[PDB]
Amino acid sequence: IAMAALVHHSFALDKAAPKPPFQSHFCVVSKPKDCIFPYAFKEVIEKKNVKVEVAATERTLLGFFLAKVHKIDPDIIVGHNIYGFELEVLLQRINVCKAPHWSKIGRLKRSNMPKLGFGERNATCGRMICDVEISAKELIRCKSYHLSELVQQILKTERVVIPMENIQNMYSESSQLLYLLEHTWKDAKFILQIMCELNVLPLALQITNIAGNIMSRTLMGGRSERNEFLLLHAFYENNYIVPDKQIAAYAGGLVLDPKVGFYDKFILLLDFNSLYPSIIQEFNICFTTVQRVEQIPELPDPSLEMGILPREIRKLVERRKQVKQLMKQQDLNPDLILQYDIRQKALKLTANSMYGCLGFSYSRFYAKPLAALVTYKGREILMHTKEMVQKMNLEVIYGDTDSIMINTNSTNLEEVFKLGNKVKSEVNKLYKLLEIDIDGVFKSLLLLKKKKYAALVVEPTSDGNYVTKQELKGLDIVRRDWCDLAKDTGNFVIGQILSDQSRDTIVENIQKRLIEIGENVLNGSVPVSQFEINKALTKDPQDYPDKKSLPHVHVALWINSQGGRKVKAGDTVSYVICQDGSNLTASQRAYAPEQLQKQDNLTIDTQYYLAQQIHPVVARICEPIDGIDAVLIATWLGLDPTQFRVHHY
Amino acid sequence: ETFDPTELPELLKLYYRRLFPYSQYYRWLNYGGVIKNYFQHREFSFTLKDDIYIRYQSFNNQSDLEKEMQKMNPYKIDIGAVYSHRPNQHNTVKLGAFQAQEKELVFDIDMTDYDDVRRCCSSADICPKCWTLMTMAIRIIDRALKEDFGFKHRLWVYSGRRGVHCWVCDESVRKLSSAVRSGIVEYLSLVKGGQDVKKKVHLSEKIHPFIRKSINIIKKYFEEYALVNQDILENKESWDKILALVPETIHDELQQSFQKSHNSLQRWEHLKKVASRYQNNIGPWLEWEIMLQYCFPRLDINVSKGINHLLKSPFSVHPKTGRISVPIDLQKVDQFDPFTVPTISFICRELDAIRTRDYKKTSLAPYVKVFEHFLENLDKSRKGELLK
Amino acid sequence: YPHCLQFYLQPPSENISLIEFENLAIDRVKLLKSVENLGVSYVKGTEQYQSKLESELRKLKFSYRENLEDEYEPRRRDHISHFILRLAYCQSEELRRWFIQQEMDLLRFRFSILPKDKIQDFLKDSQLQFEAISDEEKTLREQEIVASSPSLSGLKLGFESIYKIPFADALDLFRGRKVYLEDGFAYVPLKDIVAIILNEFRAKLSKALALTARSLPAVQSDERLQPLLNHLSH
Ligand SMILES: Nc1ncnc2c1ncn2[C@H]1C[C@H](O)[C@@H](COP(=O)(O)OP(=O)(O)OP(=O)(O)O)O1
Ligand SMILES: [Mg+2]
Ligand SMILES: [Zn+2]
Repeated sequence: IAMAALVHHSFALDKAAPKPPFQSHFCVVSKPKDCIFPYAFKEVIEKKNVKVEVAATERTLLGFFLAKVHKIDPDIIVGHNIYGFELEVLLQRINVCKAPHWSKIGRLKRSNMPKLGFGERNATCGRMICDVEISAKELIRCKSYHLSELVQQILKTERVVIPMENIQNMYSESSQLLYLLEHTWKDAKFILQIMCELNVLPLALQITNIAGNIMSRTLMGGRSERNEFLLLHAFYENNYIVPDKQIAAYAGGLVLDPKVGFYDKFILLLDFNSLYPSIIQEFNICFTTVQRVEQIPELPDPSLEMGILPREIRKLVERRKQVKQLMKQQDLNPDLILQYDIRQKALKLTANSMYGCLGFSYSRFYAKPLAALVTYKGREILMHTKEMVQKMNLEVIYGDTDSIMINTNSTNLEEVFKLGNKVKSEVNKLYKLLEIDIDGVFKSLLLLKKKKYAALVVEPTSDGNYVTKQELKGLDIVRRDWCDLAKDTGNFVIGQILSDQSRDTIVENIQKRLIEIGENVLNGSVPVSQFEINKALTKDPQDYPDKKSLPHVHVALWINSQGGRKVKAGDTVSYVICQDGSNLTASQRAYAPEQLQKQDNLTIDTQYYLAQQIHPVVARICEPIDGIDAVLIATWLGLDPTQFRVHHY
Repeated sequence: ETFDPTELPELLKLYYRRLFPYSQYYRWLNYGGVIKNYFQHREFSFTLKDDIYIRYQSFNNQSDLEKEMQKMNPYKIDIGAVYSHRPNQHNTVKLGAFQAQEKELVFDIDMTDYDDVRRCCSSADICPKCWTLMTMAIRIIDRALKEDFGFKHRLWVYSGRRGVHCWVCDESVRKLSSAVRSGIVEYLSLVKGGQDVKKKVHLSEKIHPFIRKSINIIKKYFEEYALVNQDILENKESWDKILALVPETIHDELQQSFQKSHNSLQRWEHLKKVASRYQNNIGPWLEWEIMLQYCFPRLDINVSKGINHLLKSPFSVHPKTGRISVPIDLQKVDQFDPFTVPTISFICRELDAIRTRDYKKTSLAPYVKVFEHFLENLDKSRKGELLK
Repeated sequence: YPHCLQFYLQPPSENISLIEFENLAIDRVKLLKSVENLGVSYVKGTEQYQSKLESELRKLKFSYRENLEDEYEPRRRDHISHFILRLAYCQSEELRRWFIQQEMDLLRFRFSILPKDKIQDFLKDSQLQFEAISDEEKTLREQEIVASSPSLSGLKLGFESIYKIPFADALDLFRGRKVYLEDGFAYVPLKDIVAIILNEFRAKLSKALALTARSLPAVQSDERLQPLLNHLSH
């Protein structure tokens, strides 16, 4: 019914985004069928001076769009969910309504069009298509990948949502149609602003100029194709013959056994810079140099020259080092530093995907022994370094395949820096290209299990003064499958435990805060939006054989079967557990967020959110600390202790 | 004269500058300074340009209420509930320590609830000849909140286009829980409007006093409004809907009774006679059902049941009608002319053709003297309760 | 002081032997269990129900009709028994409802046996702030009350007294348009006051039970009370 577009004619790919981002715009609106436009709409259109064209039927609207795109002749079309729903809707409408000259949507003349990113890319020949969803998923990690969450996070602005049901009601007044049109225009502006802020186009151009593939394939994501073309260019340049196209499996990293508990003294953390590429460059690991046929091959002779693989990975490493030097500069704009961080993360992922493509069974350059050898050498390096650091009368408490955590047990900063420098020199003396650096110095650290620890990182400012920043790794507070209530309570508990107060006061503070939470949850003063659980779907909702026992797919079939926009693979679903009164299990009582404020018989299940959402997080967090137990938390929250542990009378 | 919306942005700067009664608006909401931050915890909502609806705003004193809102110039102002903390700092408050504590008892009457009885105007507009139905509502509720419940401090304000709001602000009323508000709303509700059901008023032989004194009041205005002014018994589709409420067994006699007459007065007389004849041989109080279903006040549950629900503040300017929301004089409710209510354009014209008492030189003085009387009366209870 | 029915607040401060400590708990459990049988096997109005329940109350030395002054011992027995039983039946949610239902039934029985005229002082002795009306006031509003009456048949305003209550406390009544409201005060028949008394007792009982459960770990530290807190459903 409504389509709005914005156009810029001098967008530069070798310079920052233009300000303002747009120079032209237009919009078209049409009536559905049975209804009619509210009267005096033309007079209001002339009054407000809006570049809007009113059409008679849908066919005229399609003709207007296909005629306008020819005159504008865009080269990059950016949108949201273009590859999933929008383009299919447009193409199917063209076919069913018999629009003229569909080949105007691309840049080539054709006769018959295929249907279902293969079909879309074929139908849009000659024009790049950019989807903010794919690029955002590739560059930034968020909780949900809809338009609202992206606008909330990237742009820091709230966006109004118009439901499907209310569309019929707003056909009565001219102002309501104007509001709909303005909302569509605002959505287009938000999409353009997100694209300009993420700097998607320069990164895509740089990656395509590095790998050498086609630019349109870069914007669709995926890491195998770039590596395939990169290795193809590398081998063709040196007069080779490449394999023809096709018409767990090996040992990985080593993680040390941790020492669970709480640490008040300073902790050093030593980390390797670009471990696996450094190994490849160090031991001349390449296709030409290593013999092959689950067996680990032997290292090659050191006299032979460098192979194809390390020379190509060296360039990526050097580019990342170049970006970090620019990052080092002082007095930089806050947005520029984030753009550089995204750039270096993308380059790091490109460098580390070259190793991953060696173990992909469908890759054009599949070679298991090479990955097995690099993993074996990584494990050997980790073990040797751990032995050498233990030899110096020092303690190691954790390490994950490239890192070592040392408990210095001191309290002065200068000496711990000196010890870190000494160990750094001792480690770096052995190897040629590999290097080790002090990633950070911790103040207080709570280590729960493997890959689970919270800490305070010491950030120096000037003249020996230092601040502390809280960081988390692997806890339940950083995952998307837990309610915001439990995450906030866990964050409060972590903040209390890691403080400098006495161990006596923290228990009392936790008790008071837990009692307040227990009262407030039953009272009902907490908003509904904090009871949501978000889960991602891997397969299509109709394809799940166990649909009954899984809550999120159960909500997904409902939202597909009654609602509008259809959720597909990769999308996220939000569900809340409520009281139905049918005496089924908790996992079979999931309901949509909009299903609670519309119906009357449903109410929030406080027992589930108070005995299975809050309690497990605070019970797992406070395990290494004394004075707090599961039964005490159960009593504090107002629960029945009989379930958790009790038993003996 | 017709109000011009296009000049609304220009006049709004002047009205908020020299006409808005700031002193009494602050003295009312501060409630005598007895409570430690009773004003600083109040939620105001402002409707700015471009249809921007911002919800949480707070103020520190009179000076902030002056300068902050002068720099904004909102189209509409709404007053919320007194929250536990300052509403503008709601982002940083604790997880669940933010909840409402007190609010006045608000009652809203909307003209759109009388669409199935109305035969003259549109759903969104009014005419003089039917506006009396509004007063027929007030005298039913005004008595009910005065004698039955004993509430003393009530303010009746013109909504601006199609209703009158009632604020109850007695000291005990402001702290009532939601259940008591729902109950007091139910006690005043009689017309059970279903899914477009013809019959919406039901009763038994036993008569509650609240539903009998209401009949005693409605009898005074029924003959003037329904039988002469409304004249709902003139042609076939005028009394077919009336007969729909009546059991079909009497339609045969009633059609012949209404057929040979000329105006609604004898229509009502014959209808009463036949209804009494039906009662004698069979009670259901047929003659009262039609009056109660055509004329009893209807209230919205949603506007009043909640504790944090926003409502338009007095002395605001409606974007369309331009009329200032003015209080009603309780002792001359029958002497109120809706179309006499001054417009922002008219008062601005008066001000242009002219310690700050410039509202006294404008026609707004008689309509703010009632506000001053309300505050003076409330101060009487203030000093009679605490000091005695 | 009206030791024949009492809202249980102001926990006691006396000290007792442990044998009496266990005997009080077991006797209260026995009586409260037999209330279940009496309420299940019979109906709430037969003379046999009253006779059996009062005979059992006499058997276990528990308070009943107030016409014989100094039964201080049954008063003390019941006062200690309720508080000692509060600790046990506050653990599981299947036992809290069982406690509340049968205690409310017992209070209903104790209320039904007050003769006619000691009720007024009791209402003031439980912090309830209720009032009665004289005969002249009853005659003044006779027609108004009988018109405001519920589906109760007949216009005869019997000898049952009419009570005067703040309106906010009669939410369950004036919501249904079944009472008379005047000057912010509700007028109710004596039959319906039982419902509001029990409804207001229930909330306080539940609040007391909840506040005891969370401060009950401190009491488990005593080694002499472990058998009692775990073997009252054994
Ligand atoms: N996304 C990934 N895909 C494939 N391999 C990965 C990925 N992330 C990490 N690895 C492997 C290869 C890396 O050499 C090794 C250690 O990674 P990590 O500690 O994140 O950084 P890094 O050692 O490459 O250096 P840097 O600290 O400079 O980013 O783990
Ligand atoms: Mg590293
Ligand atoms: Zn009218």
